[PDB]
Parts: sequence; C-alpha cells; structure tokens
Amino acid sequence: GNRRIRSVGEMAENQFRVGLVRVERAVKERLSLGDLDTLMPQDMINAKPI
DNA sequence: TGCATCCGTGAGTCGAGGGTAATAACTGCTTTTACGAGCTTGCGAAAACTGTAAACGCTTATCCACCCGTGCGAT
Repeated sequence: GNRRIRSVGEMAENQFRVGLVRVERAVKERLSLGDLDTLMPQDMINAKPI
C-alpha cells in the first residue's frame, strides 16, 4: 500500500512535460525579443527538443 | 573525548544488441592554399647494328694398323 505501479502511458507523459519545459524557455525569450505584428506561432515553436 | 564530516570498499566467467542531440549572424575585405594546365629532363624500352672465340651442320690434309685386292702355297 506504500508502493505504486507506473506504466507506459504515465512514464511517457512525464517525459512529455520535460520536453514542453523547453518550450517555456524559448517562448518567454521570444515574446520580449521578437517582433509583434509578424510573429506566427509556427515561427516561435521548435520541434527538436520536444 | 567524544562528536561530525569524510574517503573507500563491495566474487567470477560469459553473454545479447548498439549509439545521440539542444543551439549559436551577418557583412566587406585581404591573405593563404589548393587544383588543373603546361613544360622539361630522365629513365626504362624497342629496333637496329659493329667487335670475337667458339658457333650449329659439314670437306680435306695426313699417319697407321686391324681387316684382306689378289696371286701362289698347306693334307
């Protein structure tokens, strides 16, 4: 009752939040630096770290 | 004199299957290094040709002694 089972769909979800933190670095470092009246969301979002 | 932080230990053969990925600038300007191009020597081959002591087969000049050109003889 003190030990718990963590299967594939949970361990793949913990590893998807780790990749999404790398979005929270590069987005907050783009909304202050980058242009405003031109920037689409496809431009700022990377695909490699996630 | 404990008390608290710290350094250093932890069996052996095999085995299977393999190697990663986040993100980073543009410009003009000047010096160095490579790549292909075109010669210059030179070096190993091909194809001819002028010096010597044997160089493949083959004639003679000799000498001489087996044999016998013949004759005549042996019982």
